Amino acid sequence: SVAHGLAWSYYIGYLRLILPELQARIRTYNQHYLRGAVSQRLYILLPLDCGVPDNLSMADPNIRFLDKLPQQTADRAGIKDRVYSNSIYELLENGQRAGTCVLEYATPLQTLFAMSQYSQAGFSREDRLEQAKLFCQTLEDILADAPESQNNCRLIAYQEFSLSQEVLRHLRQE
Amino acid sequence: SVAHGLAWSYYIGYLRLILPELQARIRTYNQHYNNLLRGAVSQRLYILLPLDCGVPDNLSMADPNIRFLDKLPQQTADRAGIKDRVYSNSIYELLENGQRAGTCVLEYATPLQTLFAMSQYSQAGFSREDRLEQAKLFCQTLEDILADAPESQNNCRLIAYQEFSLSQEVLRHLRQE
Ligand SMILES: COc1cc2sc(C(=O)CCC(=O)O)cc2cc1OCCCOc1cc2sc(C(=O)CCC(=O)O)cc2cc1OC
Repeated sequence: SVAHGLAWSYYIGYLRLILPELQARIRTYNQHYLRGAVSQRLYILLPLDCGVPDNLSMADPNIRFLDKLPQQTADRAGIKDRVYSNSIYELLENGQRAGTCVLEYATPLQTLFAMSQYSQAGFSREDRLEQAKLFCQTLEDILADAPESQNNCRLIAYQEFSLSQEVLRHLRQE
Repeated sequence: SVAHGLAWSYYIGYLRLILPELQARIRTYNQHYNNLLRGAVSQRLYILLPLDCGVPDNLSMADPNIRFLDKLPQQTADRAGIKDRVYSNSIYELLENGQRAGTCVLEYATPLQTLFAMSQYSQAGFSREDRLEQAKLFCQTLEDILADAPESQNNCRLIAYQEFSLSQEVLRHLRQE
């Protein structure tokens, strides 16, 4: 139930607010500059081990930062012009650019990791994998009822390895 | 359980990352961006915790005595693959009988809106009548976590309430310091 609430909050508090505006941001980026073009959809990394690093090129050198997408702003809960920033990455395969996409980790998975570390959270490391799977499954179930959000994102769940090959397999499915 | 996880995530995923850098941003605003003739913006993030889980996006709509003054200088950090993820926060003037009674950084705890949404959607398996108990649990859990994070606890103030003057609610907390 910790993961059930986290998935509902990740959707209500974030995905619901950025995914309807994402297509236009990507088109605007591609207009100023097929595979050369940044692919559509937010690619969401879901490591079931709940390991969320801040730098992607550290996780896999074949994932290289290209540019920041133009930021989205909106008045949110008293924050005037709350800023939504997203990053574009190149995916390399044997020294060649094989794909370009908007990529990030689902940050609530780091909450599961931290809760399993802190005694006061009353959350055991033995329950973390089941909770990570439930977070992913709940997010999939919600997105199945939100067509605008579902078509604007791709869920990349995995257990450990090549992170770029994991992303490319999803990118090549289209 | 839903609210227990939401409070832990609001701390781990947000407060833990902005509260250690807040003091410096307020001091910078006061030294270089604040109107020369104005009083200093108070320290600490004032977090609104409406137990009814009603989270509007515009504060002057909730109470006309809460007026937007300026945005604090933004904080940036590489976060989970987002290069220079931006943290923006807003400064408000609190009016009492037409005049300035206080100036502070203010916002709603957005996870409370998740409780409201879940109580509405059938697929969330969260009964309409469960909202208040979960809102109270969110606030209590957040208070418990902050009691173990010294810097963070000193960089924020929790404003929990049931409905009314929202500006008077904030001023009572501002004046306690
Ligand atoms: C209100 O609920 C959420 C809001 C956001 S905003 C967000 C991002 O902007 C993605 C990048 C990041 O985590 O910095 C993720 C989430 C997840 C949310 O739900 C997960 C459960 C609650 O935990 C968090 C609460 C907040 S509140 C927050 C804010 O930026 C405050 C203003 C706002 O919500 O727009 C970030 C988080 C991040 C959280 O977990 C990662």
